[PDB]
Amino acid sequence: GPWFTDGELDIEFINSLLTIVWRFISENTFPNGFKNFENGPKKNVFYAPNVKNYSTTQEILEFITAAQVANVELTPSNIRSLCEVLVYDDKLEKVTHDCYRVTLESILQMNEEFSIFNYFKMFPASKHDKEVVYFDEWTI
Amino acid sequence: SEKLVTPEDVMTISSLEQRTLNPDLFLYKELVKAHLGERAASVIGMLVALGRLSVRELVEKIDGMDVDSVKTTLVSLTQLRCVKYLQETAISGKKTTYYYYNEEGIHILLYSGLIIDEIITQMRVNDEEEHKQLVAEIVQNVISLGSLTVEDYLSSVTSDSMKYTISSLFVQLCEMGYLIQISKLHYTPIEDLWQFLYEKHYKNIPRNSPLSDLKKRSQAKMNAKTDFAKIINKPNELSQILTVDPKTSLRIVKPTVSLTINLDRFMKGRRSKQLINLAKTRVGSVTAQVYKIALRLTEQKSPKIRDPLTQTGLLQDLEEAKSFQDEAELVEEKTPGLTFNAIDLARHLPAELDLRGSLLSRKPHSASLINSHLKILASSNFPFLNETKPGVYYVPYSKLMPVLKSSVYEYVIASTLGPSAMRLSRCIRDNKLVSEKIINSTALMKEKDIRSTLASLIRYNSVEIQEVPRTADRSASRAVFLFRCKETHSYNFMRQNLEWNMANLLFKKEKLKQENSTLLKKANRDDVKGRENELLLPSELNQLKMVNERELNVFARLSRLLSLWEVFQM
Amino acid sequence: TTNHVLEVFSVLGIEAARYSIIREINYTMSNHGMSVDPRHIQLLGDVMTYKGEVLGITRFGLSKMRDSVLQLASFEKTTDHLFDAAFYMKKDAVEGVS
Amino acid sequence: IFVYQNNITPSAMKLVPSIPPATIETFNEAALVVNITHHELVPKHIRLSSDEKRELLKRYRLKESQLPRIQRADPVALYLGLKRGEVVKIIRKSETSGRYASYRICM
Amino acid sequence: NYMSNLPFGLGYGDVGKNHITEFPSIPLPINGPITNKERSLAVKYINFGKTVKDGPFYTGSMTNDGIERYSDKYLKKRKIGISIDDHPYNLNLFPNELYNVMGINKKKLLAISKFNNADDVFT
RNA sequence: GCCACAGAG
DNA sequence: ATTTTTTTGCCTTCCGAAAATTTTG
DNA sequence: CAAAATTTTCGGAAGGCATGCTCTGTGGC
Ligand SMILES: CCC[C@@H](C)[C@H]1CC[C@H]2[C@@H]3[C@H](O)C[C@@H]4C[C@H](O)CC[C@]4(C)[C@H]3C[C@H](O)[C@]12C
Repeated sequence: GPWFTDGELDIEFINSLLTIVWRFISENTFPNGFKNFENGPKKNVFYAPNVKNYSTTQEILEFITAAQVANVELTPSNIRSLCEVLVYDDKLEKVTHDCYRVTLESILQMNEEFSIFNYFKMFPASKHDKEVVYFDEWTI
Repeated sequence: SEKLVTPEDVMTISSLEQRTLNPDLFLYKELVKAHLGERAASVIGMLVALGRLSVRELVEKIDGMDVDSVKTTLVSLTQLRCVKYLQETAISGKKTTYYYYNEEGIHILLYSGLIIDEIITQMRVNDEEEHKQLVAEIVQNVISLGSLTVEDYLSSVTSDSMKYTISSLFVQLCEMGYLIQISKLHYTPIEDLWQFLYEKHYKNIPRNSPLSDLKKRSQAKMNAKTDFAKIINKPNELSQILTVDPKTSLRIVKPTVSLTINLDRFMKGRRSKQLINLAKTRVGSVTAQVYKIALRLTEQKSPKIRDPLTQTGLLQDLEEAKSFQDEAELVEEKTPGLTFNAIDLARHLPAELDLRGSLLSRKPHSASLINSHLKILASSNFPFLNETKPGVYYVPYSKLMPVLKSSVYEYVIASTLGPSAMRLSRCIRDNKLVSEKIINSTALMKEKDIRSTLASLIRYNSVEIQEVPRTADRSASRAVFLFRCKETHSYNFMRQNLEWNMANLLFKKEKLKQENSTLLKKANRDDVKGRENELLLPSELNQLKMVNERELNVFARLSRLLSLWEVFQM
Repeated sequence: TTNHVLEVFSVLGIEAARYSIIREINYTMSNHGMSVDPRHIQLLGDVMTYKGEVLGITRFGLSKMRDSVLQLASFEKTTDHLFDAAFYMKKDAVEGVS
Repeated sequence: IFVYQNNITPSAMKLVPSIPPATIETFNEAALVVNITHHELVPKHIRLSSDEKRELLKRYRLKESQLPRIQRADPVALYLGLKRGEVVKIIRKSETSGRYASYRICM
Repeated sequence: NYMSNLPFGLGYGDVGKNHITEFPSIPLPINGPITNKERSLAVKYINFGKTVKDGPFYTGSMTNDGIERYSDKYLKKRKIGISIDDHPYNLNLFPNELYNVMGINKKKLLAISKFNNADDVFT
């Protein structure tokens, strides 16, 4: 693939390409896109279950060919592999072979009661606090 | 601490002495010592450490406590349902009572305020202050006294209308499953009960049967299984509420029955809350409200968190394991009170909920929109709902709880060790056994990042190294190391880690209260309460404020751990 | 009869094994004219045959006859005995001479 | 008392403690051709009752774990059918003194 | 020499120290600020613990001078404590060997603590 | 200091 | 990068392999 | 009845110990 730069990976190229593919899929899988989530949590809307909100591999390949930001030709295996990297990050999900759809958690990650899933909304504890809980403790 | 830290400081400011304790023993002893006294803590600790013990063995194993003190603290523990017992007679005719420890009472002590808040929330009495306060006080009295009778509770109330409202609230608690009838079932162990039933139904089969030994064992265990199910399902049949119309034709629970808190129903509610929180991150917010209404409607008749037959040691047969799986899958679906439709959910939606514009079809509590929400719930990647027939839905717990466990565990890893750790863990879990090169090819990030991240993941049993030796002696240089992800080891280790964290937090809080005991005793007086700013020094006031804030933060962090620990109890 | 002692122990019991030990040791001493008083031989036989079986005067016999740790460690296989005592957490009452 | 002829399977040796109040003793016909208690090497074993055992323990002022032990499955113990905790008095004949009494406890 | 060869990634100036920290550095996200619902939940914990601690079932830890003065008269008694054997036990829930430490045929009163909606915790 | 042999009764 | 040994006996524990026995179909 | 699981028996190898108890010298690393 084109990711091999001087014998190793080029992580900046990976991040930019994954961001633009996730951007495209999120535009397709939602009615109005991120602006639909921009105004507030309650005014947002979602597609009906019969709507084909999933994005296939060919549409993604055509979009990344038209964008010409990679500057290198892309095989469908390569775009499939990087979308597999995306679903490994739990940014999107696969509902059918060669079919993907952005999850809502990755949408909320960009921008009440405690839950583990919205951990980014939680603030770090103040210093000089004795009763603070560490995951690394009991095994250090 | 950039400078050198002496072992004095390591021992006195860190938790090194608490890292050598078993998390179960540490948590149970800390909870019992916090709520009950030190003698009960010693008894519970010895019961956890040595297993089952008689009263004589508890006397001879604990120094400084005689038979009267042991019996008194055993009575105190038994009233709060913290100790199970079994009275057995040997062949020689001697009768011995062996006392166990049961996690039910300790979890009741651990979940107490969460239980009270759940009772307050789940019967929509938040609008009415009198009903809310009465429900809170009766639940607190039930938990603090372990089990109580309605007649004894009402003997302390003099107003007739107040007595009627208390009886009505007790009936309302009983009908929705939160208060049940206590019995010797809740004090007898599950393993001993199944052993007794199996032995009885094995000796019931007469001699000289034509059928073989395996068939005899299977028949005896099937009869014991149905008898065990009938025995366990006894307190859920509302036999203690059947006393109707003594006068003026109202339904009241009997004044000669002992009611107690039901932990299984509370854990069902906690499971429903966890599933709601999981669904909030996949399918919308209005869809989450519909899922919440559907789960709260079918919460009481949902299957139990842990099937007790799995705790009888019967899982040593593969056929029994798959039979348990099949029975759970059948009972999650064909229970009459579990299936629901859009019309059933339409009668329980709140007035503020609209559903009108939440759906866009193409690129007033209507049944079609509710059905669309249930469809997008059932069509999501996570199996939130399954459709036996078009238009009817049920919650597939046996196929949803592993997904909830995996998601919670993965997001704990993502929040602690970083998102790259979550990516590596999911890459290893996707394709089961992989090498480093295959990881680098499938997961596009740097090889040294792969190695450091998996080395970090190894320490918490997240990733297990499979060594493939290529020589006669398994040298590390000549061998090749693959990586696999084992779910059970990781879940067990994370459960133990969170349990130890809860125990350490409780220990820290107890130490702080013990070292500020003088100020806390001065402040916790009837006259001083409500007049703290006048009868106390400003330094004492600041110390009291700091101590109370620290205690509040401790209990909030304990609640947040409990929201993160019960998932691995499922 | 048999000069072999464990054979007599298996056939006739421990109490005949004790006579076999005493008689065989006495015969061996008397052939060379050493003239030892047989009360010492009786004591040796009783020590070999007081735990219900013929143990034998060896490190495996002492591992079963003596429950002390320091006595067995000072005799033979010190490391194994000390590590076994540490692992099994046995309590050594200081009553022995060693 | 069960007397088999050639051999007994190991699966039946673990089935003998099946009855709680009763006990089963298995013997071999080859092992019963000659009596072992009539051998000149084997002295006189006499099992003691509970009262006699208590009297012995009171006379020597000791707990039952401090007595010399005799195993079960020992040939003489199998012959007399000693159970666990029973004390047998043994009449030894030594040429030095004459007849003297020793005691053993079944274990 | 056993102290010469190094792995390819490492360098000579990076090894030889072995300073493994004893204090953890990976916190869980539960350490955020408290909220109103969490504060009510925490004071519910505190009130329940106070109720159990002062209840009849405590079994505590394992200047009353002998001299008598006139000031001993007109002195209030501390508090008439409810003991272990002053509770209406359901005898079917207990083993028979624990009966003699309970009150089989003595005075029984059921101590009831009323829930306090107001927050007793001072800030 | 560690090994190595050499002797004495 | 061809290639000696340099006492003799006794003892327990382990660990596949094969045999013996029971247990499922 | 014979296929499959469980248990026992039987070897060869792998470990370990012993190969006195004290005492007096030298020679080389
Ligand atoms: C080819 C030589 C085999 C030989 C070394 C085997 C075969 C016969 C075996 C003896 C018999 O089993 C009878 C006795 C059984 C006791 O338990 C231990 C001692 C005992 C005398 C045995 C010792 C040893 O085991 C023998 C002699």
